[PDB]
Amino acid sequence: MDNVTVRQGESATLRCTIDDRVTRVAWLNRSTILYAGNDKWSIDPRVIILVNTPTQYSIMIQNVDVYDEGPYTCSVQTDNHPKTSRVHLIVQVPPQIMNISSDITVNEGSSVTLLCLAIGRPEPTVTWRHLSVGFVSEDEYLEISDIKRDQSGEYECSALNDVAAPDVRKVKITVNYPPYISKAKNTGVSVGQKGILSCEASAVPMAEFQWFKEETRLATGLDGMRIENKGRMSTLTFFNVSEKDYGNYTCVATNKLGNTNASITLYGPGAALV
Amino acid sequence: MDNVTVRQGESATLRCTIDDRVTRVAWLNRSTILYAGNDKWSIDPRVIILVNTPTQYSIMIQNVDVYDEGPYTCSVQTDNHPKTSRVHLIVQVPPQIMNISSDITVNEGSSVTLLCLAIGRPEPTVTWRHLSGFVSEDEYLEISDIKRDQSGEYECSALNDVAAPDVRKVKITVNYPPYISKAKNTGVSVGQKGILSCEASAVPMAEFQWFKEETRLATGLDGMRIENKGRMSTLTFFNVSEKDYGNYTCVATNKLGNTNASITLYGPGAALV
Ligand SMILES: *[C@@H]1O[C@H](CO)[C@@H](O[C@@H]2O[C@H](CO)[C@@H](O[C@@H]3O[C@H](CO)[C@@H](O)[C@H](O)[C@@H]3O)[C@H](O)[C@H]2NC(C)=O)[C@H](O)[C@H]1NC(C)=O
Ligand SMILES: *[C@@H]1O[C@H](CO)[C@@H](O[C@@H]2O[C@H](CO)[C@@H](O[C@@H]3O[C@H](CO)[C@@H](O)[C@H](O)[C@@H]3O)[C@H](O)[C@H]2NC(C)=O)[C@H](O)[C@H]1NC(C)=O
Ligand SMILES: *[C@@H]1O[C@H](CO)[C@@H](O)[C@H](O)[C@H]1NC(C)=O
Ligand SMILES: *[C@@H]1O[C@H](CO)[C@@H](O)[C@H](O)[C@H]1NC(C)=O
Ligand SMILES: *[C@@H]1O[C@H](CO)[C@@H](O)[C@H](O)[C@H]1NC(C)=O
Ligand SMILES: *[C@@H]1O[C@H](CO)[C@@H](O)[C@H](O)[C@H]1NC(C)=O
Repeated sequence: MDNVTVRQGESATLRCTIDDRVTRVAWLNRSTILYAGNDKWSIDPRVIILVNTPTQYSIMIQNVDVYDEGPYTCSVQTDNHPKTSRVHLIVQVPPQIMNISSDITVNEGSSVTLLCLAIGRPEPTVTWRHLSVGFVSEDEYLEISDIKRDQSGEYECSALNDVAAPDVRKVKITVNYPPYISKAKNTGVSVGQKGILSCEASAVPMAEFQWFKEETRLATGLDGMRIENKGRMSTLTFFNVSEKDYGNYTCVATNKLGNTNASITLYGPGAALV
Repeated sequence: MDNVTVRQGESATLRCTIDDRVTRVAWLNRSTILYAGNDKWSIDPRVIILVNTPTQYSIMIQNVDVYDEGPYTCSVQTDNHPKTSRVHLIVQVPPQIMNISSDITVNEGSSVTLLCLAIGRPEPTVTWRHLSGFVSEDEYLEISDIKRDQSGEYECSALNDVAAPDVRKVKITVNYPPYISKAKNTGVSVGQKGILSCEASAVPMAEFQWFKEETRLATGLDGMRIENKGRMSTLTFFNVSEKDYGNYTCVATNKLGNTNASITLYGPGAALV
C-alpha cells in the first residue's frame, strides 16, 4: 500500500518485503539514504534497524515528528534490475482550537459573527452547536443575523480530524432585549392588614422597577409602604392598609433599550360569582 | 544550472562538488542508488566512476539513452545533517520524419491533404515548402481547389535546433485538360518535305489528331507521316501539291478534356505586312 500513517510522538515502522533475490538493500528518506544494509547513514538516534533478512528489510523511526512526513523508499539492487517501493509516511496531529471568538453582549436584532480556527493533521472540520434549543453551522465562521433573545447562551465549537478526541471550546453570546412584564398578580387585603403588590420583569440587562399611582411615582421612604427590589422582581408593601390605598398601581420596568409596565389592583375582599 | 543536457548516444558526466566535510557520498538515479562511494550498485557497464576525492564525486553514463532522462541526486552524509543536490538529465534526440504522405496524382479543383508526422527531443516543429514558398507550418498541409501551378514537390522540414533538421518530400501531380502551347505555321517550296507541328500542355500528356475540313487524316496514308513525342506532334508532307495547301487542325485530347488550334501550310508569293 501507499500510506503508512502514524500519530505524532509514536513510532513508525518501515518494513520492506523482499520477494526477489536481492544483492543490496537500502531505506531512503526522500533522496537521503538512511540505512544501507547494516551501514547506518543517518545520525538520528530515532532511526533504528529492526529486521535485516533476505525476506525483509525493516527500520523504525521512533518518536515521529511532523518534519518526518514524506516519501520513504526501499531501494534495492538485484542481479537483473534495480527495484524500488515507495511509501508515504503521514503524521497525524490531534486537532486544537487556536483562536476562538471571545464572549460578547450584543443588542437584539444586530449581527454576530463567531470564528473558530483550528489545526490538525489531516486538516480538521468544525461544527458549531447552540447549547440550548442544534447544529447551527459547520464552518469556521458562524454568522447569525437579526439575533433574537432566544439565541443567547453558549455556542460550542467542536473541531475533529478523526485523531484522538475532538477539541471543543465555547463562547457565550448574551443578547440585550427590552423588558417585558412576566408576573403581575392583583392582591386583595382587608383594611388594617399587610398588603403586598409585586411585579416581575424579564430583561437583559435586568430591568429596574418603579411604582406609580395615577401616573405619579411612589418613593420608598413614604409612610405605610416600602418598595423592595430583587433580581427581576419588585414588591410594594403596605403595612397598614386604608381605604385610600385601594386602587390601581403601575409597575414600570426599564432597561437601557426600552421600558414596559403593567397595572395591578389593590382591592378589598368580598364574594364573587363567575 | 540544474539541468545537464546531453545528446542521445553521447556521454553524460555527473559531477558533484563537495564544499563540506562529507562522511558519505552517493549518486542516485531517482530513488535508485547508482554509486555509493567506491561501491558500484548499478550493473550497467555504461555507468562508470570518474572522480572520488574529498572535494568531488563524479560518475559518467556513457552512451546515454532517452530512458536515462530524469532526476539524479548527489546524496551525502555530513557530521551534522544529510544533504542532497538534484541535477536533471535531459536527453536530446535529433528530429526524424516517421511517416509522410506518398506521391499522388489528383484532378484539378479537388482537395489534397499532406501529412508530416515527426518526433524528437524536444518535440520538433514542422514546415512545408513548395519547391516550385512556405505554404504551412503544421503537420497537416491542406490544399483546396488545387490549380495546375500547385503541382510539384512539397518539402517537409522538421527541426528542434539539435543536429540537422530532417527533410523529406512528396509529389503532387495535378491533372488538367490540354491547351495548345505551340502552333506556328510553316511555309515550304512545292516538292519539299513540309512539317506542321503543334504542342499541347496537359497532364496526362495529350494525344494529337490532325484534321482537314473536320475530317481526320490517317498516318498510313501516302505522303504524310504523323510523329508524336511527349507534348509535341508533327504532320509531315513529303510531296506538296496545290491541293495540300490550306488549314489543318491540331486536336489535343486527354482523359478530362480536349482543345484544338488551326495552322496553315501556305504557298509562296509576295505579301505586304
Ligand atoms: C526525513 O527528511 C526530512 C527532510 O529533510 C527531515 O526533516 C528535517 O528535520 C529537522 C529536525 O528533525 C528539521 O531541522 C530543524 O529542527 C529544529 C528543532 O530542534 C529547529 O530548531 C530548526 O528550525 C529546524 O526545523 C528540518 O527543518 C527538517 N527539514 C525539512 C525539509 O523538513 C527529517 O528529519 C527526516 N526524518 C528521518 C526520520 O530521517
Ligand atoms: C535511471 O533510472 C531509470 C528508471 O528509474 C532507468 O530507466 C530504465 O532504463 C532501461 C534501459 O536503460 C529500460 O529497460 C529497457 O526497456 C525497453 C522497453 O521499454 C527494452 O526495449 C530494453 O530491452 C530495456 O530492457 C527501462 O524500461 C527503463 N525503466 C523506466 C521506468 O524508465 C534508467 O536506465 C536509469 N539510467 C542509468 C542507470 O543510467
Ligand atoms: C404604562 O404604559 C402605557 C403605554 O401602554 C403608558 O400610556 C403609560 O403612561 C405607562 N404608565 C407609566 C407610569 O409609565
Ligand atoms: C386598572 O387595573 C385593571 C386591572 O389590570 C385594568 O383592567 C385597568 O385598565 C387599569 N386602569 C389603569 C388606568 O391603569
Ligand atoms: C475545334 O474547336 C471548335 C470549337 O472550339 C469546334 O467547333 C471544332 O469542332 C473543334 N474540332 C476540330 C477538329 O476542328
Ligand atoms: C483558316 O486560316 C486562316 C488564315 O489564318 C484563318 O484566318 C482562319 O480562321 C482559318 N479557318 C479555320 C476553320 O481554321
